[PDB]
Amino acid sequence: PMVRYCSGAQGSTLSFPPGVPAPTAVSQRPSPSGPPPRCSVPGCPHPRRYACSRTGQALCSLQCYRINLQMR
Amino acid sequence: TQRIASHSHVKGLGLDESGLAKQAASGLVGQENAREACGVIVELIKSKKMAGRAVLLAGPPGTGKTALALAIAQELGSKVPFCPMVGSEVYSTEIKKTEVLMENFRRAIGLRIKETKEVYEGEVTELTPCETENPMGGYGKTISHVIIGLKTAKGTKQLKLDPSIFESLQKERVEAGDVIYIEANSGAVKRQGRCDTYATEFDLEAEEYVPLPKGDVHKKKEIIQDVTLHDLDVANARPQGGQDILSMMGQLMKPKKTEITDKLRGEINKVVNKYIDQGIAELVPGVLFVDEVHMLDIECFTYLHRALESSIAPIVIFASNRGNCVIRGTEDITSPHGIPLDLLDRVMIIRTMLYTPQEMKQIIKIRAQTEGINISEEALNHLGEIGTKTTLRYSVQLLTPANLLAKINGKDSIEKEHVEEISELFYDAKSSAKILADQQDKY
Amino acid sequence: TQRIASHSHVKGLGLDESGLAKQAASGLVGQENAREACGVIVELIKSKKMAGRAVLLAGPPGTGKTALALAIAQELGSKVPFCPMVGSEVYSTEIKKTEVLMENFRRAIGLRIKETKEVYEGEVTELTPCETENKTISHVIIGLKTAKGTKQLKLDPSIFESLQKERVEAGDVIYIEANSGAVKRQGRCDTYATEFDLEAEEYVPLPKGDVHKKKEIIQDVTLHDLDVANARPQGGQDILSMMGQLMKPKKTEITDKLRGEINKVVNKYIDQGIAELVPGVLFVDEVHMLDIECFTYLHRALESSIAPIVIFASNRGNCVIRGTEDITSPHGIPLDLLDRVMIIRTMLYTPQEMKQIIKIRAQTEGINISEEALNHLGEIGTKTTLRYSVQLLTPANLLAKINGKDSIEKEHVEEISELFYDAKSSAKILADQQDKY
Amino acid sequence: DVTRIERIGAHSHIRGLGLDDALEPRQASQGMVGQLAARRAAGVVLEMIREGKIAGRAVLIAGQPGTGKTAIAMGMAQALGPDTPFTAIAGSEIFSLEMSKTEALTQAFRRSIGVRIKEETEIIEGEVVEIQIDRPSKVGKLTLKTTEMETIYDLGTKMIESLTKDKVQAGDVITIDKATGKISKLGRSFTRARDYDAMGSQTKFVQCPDGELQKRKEVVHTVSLHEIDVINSRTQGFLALFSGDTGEIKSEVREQINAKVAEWREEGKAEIIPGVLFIDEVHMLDIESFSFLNRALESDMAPVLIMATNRGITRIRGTSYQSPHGIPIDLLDRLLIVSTTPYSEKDTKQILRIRCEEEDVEMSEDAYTVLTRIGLETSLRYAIQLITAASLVCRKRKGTEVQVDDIKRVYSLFLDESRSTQYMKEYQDAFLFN
Amino acid sequence: DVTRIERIGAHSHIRGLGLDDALEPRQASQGMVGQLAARRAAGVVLEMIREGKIAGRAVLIAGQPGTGKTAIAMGMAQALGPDTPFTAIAGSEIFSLEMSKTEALTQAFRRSIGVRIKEETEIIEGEVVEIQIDRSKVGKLTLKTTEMETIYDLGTKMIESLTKDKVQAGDVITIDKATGKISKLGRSFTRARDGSQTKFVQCPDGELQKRKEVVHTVSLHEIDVINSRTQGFLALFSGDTGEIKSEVREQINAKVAEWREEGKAEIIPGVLFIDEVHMLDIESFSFLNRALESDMAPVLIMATNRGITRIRGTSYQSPHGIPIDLLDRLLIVSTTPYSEKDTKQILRIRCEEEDVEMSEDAYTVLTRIGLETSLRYAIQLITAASLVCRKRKGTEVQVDDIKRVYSLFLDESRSTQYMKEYQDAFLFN
Amino acid sequence: LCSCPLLKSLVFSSHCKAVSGYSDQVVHQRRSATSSLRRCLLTELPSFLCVASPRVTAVPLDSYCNDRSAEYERRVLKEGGSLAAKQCLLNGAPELAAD
Ligand SMILES: Nc1ncnc2c1ncn2[C@@H]1O[C@H](COP(=O)(O)OP(=O)(O)O)[C@@H](O)[C@H]1O
Ligand SMILES: Nc1ncnc2c1ncn2[C@@H]1O[C@H](COP(=O)(O)OP(=O)(O)O)[C@@H](O)[C@H]1O
Ligand SMILES: Nc1ncnc2c1ncn2[C@@H]1O[C@H](COP(=O)(O)OP(=O)(O)O)[C@@H](O)[C@H]1O
Ligand SMILES: Nc1ncnc2c1ncn2[C@@H]1O[C@H](COP(=O)(O)OP(=O)(O)O)[C@@H](O)[C@H]1O
Ligand SMILES: [Zn+2]
Repeated sequence: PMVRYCSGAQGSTLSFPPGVPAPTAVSQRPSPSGPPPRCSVPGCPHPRRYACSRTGQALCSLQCYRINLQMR
Repeated sequence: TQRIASHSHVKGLGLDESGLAKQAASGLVGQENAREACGVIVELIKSKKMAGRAVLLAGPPGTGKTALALAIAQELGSKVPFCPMVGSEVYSTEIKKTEVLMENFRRAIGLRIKETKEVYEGEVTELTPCETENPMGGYGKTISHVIIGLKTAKGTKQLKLDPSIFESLQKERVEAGDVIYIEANSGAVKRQGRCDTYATEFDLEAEEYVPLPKGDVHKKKEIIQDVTLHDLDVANARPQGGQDILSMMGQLMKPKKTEITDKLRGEINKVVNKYIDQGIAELVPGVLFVDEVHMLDIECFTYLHRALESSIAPIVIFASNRGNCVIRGTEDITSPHGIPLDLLDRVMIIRTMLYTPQEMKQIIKIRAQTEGINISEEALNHLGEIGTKTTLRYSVQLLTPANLLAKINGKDSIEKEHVEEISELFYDAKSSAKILADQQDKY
Repeated sequence: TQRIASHSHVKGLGLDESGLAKQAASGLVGQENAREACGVIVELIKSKKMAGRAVLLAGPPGTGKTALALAIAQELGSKVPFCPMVGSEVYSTEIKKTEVLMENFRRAIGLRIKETKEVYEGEVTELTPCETENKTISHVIIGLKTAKGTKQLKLDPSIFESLQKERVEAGDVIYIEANSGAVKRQGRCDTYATEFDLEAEEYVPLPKGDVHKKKEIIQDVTLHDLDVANARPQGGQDILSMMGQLMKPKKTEITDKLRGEINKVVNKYIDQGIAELVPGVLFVDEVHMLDIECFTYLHRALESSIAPIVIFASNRGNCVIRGTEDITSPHGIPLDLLDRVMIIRTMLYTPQEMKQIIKIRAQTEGINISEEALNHLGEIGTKTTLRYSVQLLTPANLLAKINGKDSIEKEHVEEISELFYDAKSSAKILADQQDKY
Repeated sequence: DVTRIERIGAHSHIRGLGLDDALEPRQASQGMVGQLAARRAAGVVLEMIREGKIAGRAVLIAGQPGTGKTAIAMGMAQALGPDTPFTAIAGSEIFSLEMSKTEALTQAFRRSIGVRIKEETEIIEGEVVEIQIDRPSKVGKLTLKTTEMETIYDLGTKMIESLTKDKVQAGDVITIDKATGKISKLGRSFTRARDYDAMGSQTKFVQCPDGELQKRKEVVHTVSLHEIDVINSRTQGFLALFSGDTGEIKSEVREQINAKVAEWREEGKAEIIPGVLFIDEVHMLDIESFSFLNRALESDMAPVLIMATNRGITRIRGTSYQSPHGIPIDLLDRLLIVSTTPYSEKDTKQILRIRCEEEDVEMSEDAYTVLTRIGLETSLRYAIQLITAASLVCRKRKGTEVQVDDIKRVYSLFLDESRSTQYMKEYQDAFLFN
Repeated sequence: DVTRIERIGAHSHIRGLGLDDALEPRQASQGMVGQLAARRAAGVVLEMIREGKIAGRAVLIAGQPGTGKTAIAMGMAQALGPDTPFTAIAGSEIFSLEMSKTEALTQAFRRSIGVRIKEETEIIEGEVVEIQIDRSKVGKLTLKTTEMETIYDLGTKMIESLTKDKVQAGDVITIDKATGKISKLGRSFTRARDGSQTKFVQCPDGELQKRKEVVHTVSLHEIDVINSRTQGFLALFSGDTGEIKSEVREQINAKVAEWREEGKAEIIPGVLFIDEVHMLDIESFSFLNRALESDMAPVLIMATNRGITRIRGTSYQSPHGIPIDLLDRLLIVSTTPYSEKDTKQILRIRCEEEDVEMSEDAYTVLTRIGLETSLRYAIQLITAASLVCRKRKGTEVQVDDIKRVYSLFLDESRSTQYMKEYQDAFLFN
Repeated sequence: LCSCPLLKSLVFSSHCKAVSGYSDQVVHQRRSATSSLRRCLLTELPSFLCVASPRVTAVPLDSYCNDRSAEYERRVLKEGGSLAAKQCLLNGAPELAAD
């Protein structure tokens, strides 16, 4: 029930008993999303600064926010 | 650009190959004896054969001994350290004068140590707990090594590390894509922060995004760091590590200059001797400068004897603009130049003399060309008459308002009417002093 | 062996039972009136019924005033506390000049205290904290195993904080006291040393005797040590006492309310009879260096009822008072304090009495000196000073060891006196070369 | 080409007092020349210090400026030996705004006395074979290898905490102390470290030890009474020694330290050795420190001290009356005075000849006439500086032998104090505060 | 037989100040002899302070050295009476590097003035026969006194306080119903049978639970330290407190004024006393004027032995060592020297106080010593004379023994005479 | 200083333990029982030192009040003070206490 760290001259070894849980889990970075988010009014589009609940759409600035709110 | 300094026009001594001093060199004219004497002094500094040598510079005010002393450092270069200190800084409330002078002696001398560094940095592509197969009845599972991936713009590299470091990787927060600092020699693992690539997924996140390091995964570079014996004495004086509660609270307390015992000085001398014997560290001597030496206390004058008799004392230069004066700290004691005869016998005195009117005109021309001001012939003659009448310094100060007023009037060059109006508005020190005598009853 | 001291050969005043002063006794000769005058002083200090008394010693430099002070210090014994002080010691940057003189009285007066302590010590077999709802520890359960027997006891969360402070683990021997509340750790028992071939902790054997033992401890402490203990909370079981224990111990002034409270609790201890108070003796050398302000406070200080006896030493005559810049007073002491102090007259030693001092010191240094060299050293001593002939003893012995002679000779004394210069001859030589100085 | 922390200096060339076994002074030895009287007296005080049976003594040295009063103190300082403690302090150094002057004097007296303590400890030194640790208290084993014998030991809780705190892995040569508990890693093995993990850490390598694994060593040390008093006064103040923040230590702690050190001497575990306290230009010291020094010197632990006085018949600082050597008659009569005879013409040539062997500068026979005359008219220190700068200009002319023209060049470059005063009289009216 | 902290001093031989209802001092009363006018004026000042209807008044005492005006001052302090504020300081004590001179003098004026506040609290006291605790935890104890017997139930906090300090059967203790601190006063004689055996206290009498009115006097400086520092007891007892801001002191003054306006508490003026004021700085000399011109100020008395002398800090020679600004601010009471007839009376009462038996020839010769020399020297002669008499084994002091002591100790004038002969050998004559 | 092991060894001074530079070099004598003097910068010798101790120790004073709330503030002040400050002083940080 006690984990055994055995370090020899040929190499290092860290052994765990079957009773203890496995401390290790394989972790790899997921594939990144290719397209960036864009603004609502599509003469603007830039990475989205904030999301709008009333219009339900993301906007960068209040300028385009007026056009989006007017269109909705 | 750089603000023009009064001494900024002095680039060095301008010595010849045979040792003689050229008449006009590095913006310095006249004073051949002083420039040659300092020319031997810099040979003593470069030779490093002697220590504790004290030079004295005496003469009337405005003779340029400060320009020569500052020219010494410019002629020597940036390799050897130079520490100008006025005598006014010797008096201090918290730190005693002897500790000030000692810390200056440690400030002059300095060291340079070359060191190589190996660092692994980059974005983490994958982290795997590599499992070798060695089933045993005593303990079921075995893990041989942990593989850590690293990605950089120049290339990607994987590393095989012992599982013991995975205990720290699990002890502190480590996420996919975290840029981390890992040194091979130290073996410690630090977390720099999240990569800038993942900052686009969230509109708001608490973690700051550091960019991915540009370069090879394994970076081994040799850098030479210069650290003075004074810096070593401060680092040895107070602990830098804040792991202790007393180090944290003491770090919260206000720092004050503390008197350093001679034992620490001796230990520094011993370890420095060891590193010099190893040849890894390079030791260079410093050049200590002192201005207004007549302002020192008699206790400092007597302390400079035991300070200079030591073999660790760097070369010290003195500047005294005063003649025979009463020694500070004693009412009835008078000594030439303002220094006691005991230290005055040990120091090497160098005499300086006032410039002739021609040298005044030449220095005025040098300062004019330095500040970028044009002077007409006749106005330069009248200005030389003004400087000869009062002082060179005042004639140097008269250059700026005539240039500004000349630009305002539209003339790109200074004229005799400009220096005449300036000389009429402004008053020289002696003229003002004479005017104060008539109205002194009203003052 | 013990290093030879200048006053080491003085064993006391050398007085008979009748109070008279013998010619040569206790390594002291001459000064019969001074020693006989101190014979009543030691009876006053030993009588203890009087306080606020100051005895000034007036005499030329080198007449043994300090030898009389230390002679009284050796005459009163080791039980009587004796505090030497120099006039230059009262100046301090941390505290005021008055606080030093006020603390020298508490440091002078000693106190003997008997303390009955109950001790619980032995091996710790088991230690567990109790858990109570607020996860707080209400009580502690710790068993104690000894060769005599095993007894389980309960401890407080503060004592548990001292144990966890000492990193106490099961299987170690600890020392626990009740009234003080402090906790000590002796170490790990020797029985467990065999399980590990290599261990950092040192092993001590298992103690013997009963776990709980009440014992009496007689300790001698000074009212100044008590005054500092009550002044600052250096010791204790508090975490703030540990932080202050880490802080620098700078000197601070003590309030008169704390001093009066000390007088109250010590008076209660005297009423209980458990504590025994003994008076001290305060000695002041180079009193002419003390400031007129220090004398001004000495007016009230000597007039105090609790002030221990103070002896002063003045080696100088009429001189300007420190700080007055104008008025000059006899013996550097103003007339106000000089009227209160009791003056003792000291006389210069005679040419016949000097040779006996030279012989006694020569025997104290372990040197064999012939009668001829003794008469010569006495002659030159009377020509200049006694201190000179006292200082010429050792180097002549060194020349005797170099030349192999078993005793000092007139050529050795002549060579040493030829090498060294007297103050008079040197001062005369400074006149001719004074222009070069 | 390598330059140490030490460089050539005025009093640094002296290797000792140059004395015979008879203590009679030799004319030229150990870098010192002339002044047979003060050399013999310095021999007396050196033999006295080496005897060390007497304590509480003061020796004073007086004479004209330039007679070598400091050269004698440095001569006995270098001739005393490394194992004997020596301390050189100045009157302006004991003056401090943090602590009192008398407290600084106590730090000087207690600082001069050295204490030598010997320690015998059994340590284990070998190359690690393997390291095993079991964590559930953690229990592990350590296997070591030496050429003579291979050993296996068991590790405890504190031992595993110490090794894991020191980051010790298999393949490193380490040193473990059984009684102390300290572990110090010397390095790694070449063959055991030849095959390493892909981390590739390159630091140091140490060959495998030979002989017995556990050996007994003796390490001797010396501790100052001031050091012990600061450590025990500050309550774990080990940092306050190098920091210098401690001050105004209570006298009771000092008394208890003196009694405990006396008990240590009675036990024989620790030994007490005398030390020297050198004071230069003591005439400027305040009279209060003199009155405290006269009575403070009477202590049994007070070491013998040596003071130097440049001038004579001068008033003491803080007093309006003059006294010989700026010292009160109590102290001046309390210590012995040793006068130094001014040097003659014959000795000056030899003093200037010492610089030939010390500085490795070849000097012509014709240079000693003019240089010796400059030594007669001016100060011998200015003569030595004339030798140094004369050698600099000689190197500038690339000559092996010194020429008189170079000495005339240096003499034209640098002026004497009297000459600077002469020009300062002509230009003195233009100078400030004439 | 045991030696108390106090021992016989110069001022300790007298207790109180003898006076009359008509303020006519007796020739010898309360140990003091002579100085009828001085004791009358000091009695007028004492009755003024006992009245306490005014504030901010100063009175000075003047006299030759050896007139004992300090002894009449300490005797006045003894006759002042308990439970009244009094402070004794010296002119040289106010100088300190830790605290400024103005903050020290003002600190003395704060310590002099005090406030009396009365409260009422319920406190239980008595012998505890039995205690029972069952583990929340519920327990009951029995409180028995000679008059009545009671039983009480405890809560959680009371059970914690009981388990903190273990109390056996039949132990006399004091339980506070406010804070909850249990303190054991002692153990009963009968119940303590069958340990340390430190003390034994009889069973208390009266009502078990009573409401007691506590009269507590606090000092303005004490309250100011408590409010300024986090812990005023550690600040005051530690001495680290200094340079306290004046705004907090002014706020405390306004709050005390509000307390007096409420009438729940009263303020009691204190008696400040200053010794050796002949040498003092003009900063304190000038600050005393405004400090007395303040609204609430204690009544002070200062002693100056010296006459006209130059004050410290200036080259001006002030009368009585004090500037005219402070001299005109207070009234001066001069003391006359002691008569020959009173000298022997002082010697006799010092023989009664010090328990010394001498003869009439001893009082006569010692009276001659009082005529030629100051009385203090004779008072110092008798003390050393008793011991020489003890060495002579005689039951009475003899003139020959007085001659032996007189040969052992010399007067300052005699030491000056010998110091004139040896003065050339002395340093810095 | 942490990035370079040599610059770290250049500063021996640490507030935790004592340091002494007494032994500059090591001299070893090889035999059946070997004796070799120590070297470099590492020396402590804590055993002989610290024997001296103060004679008396006093407990800090406490205030006694007539209400319950001041007993609450007194028990909190005396026992734990602030919890995170107590653990922060003992382990140096609260996250160092949980750590
Ligand atoms: N020979 C020179 N050539 C050019 N400028 C000079 C010369 N000597 C002095 N100066 C100028 O005079 C200014 C003041 O010099 P100052 O420091 O007063 O000289 P000193 O220290 O000799 O009195 C300096 O800023 C410098 O530029
Ligand atoms: N009566 C005496 N008998 C023996 N030794 C004496 C006597 N008087 C003085 N000495 C010695 O002379 C030395 C110097 O005395 P010192 O302390 O200078 O006297 P003072 O204190 O009066 O100046 C002392 O060490 C003391 O041992
Ligand atoms: N005995 C000696 N042997 C060799 N050189 C000496 C001797 N005495 C003095 N000197 C030289 O004289 C120079 C000046 O000596 P200095 O320090 O002025 O003597 P003092 O300290 O007596 O005034 C020193 O640089 C030193 O080299
Ligand atoms: N009324 C008195 N009755 C008896 N003795 C007195 C009286 N007043 C003063 N003394 C004596 O005077 C001595 C103290 O005098 P002190 O107060 O020092 O005089 P001064 O104030 O003039 O200096 C005491 O020892 C005391 O015996
Ligand atoms: Zn937009």
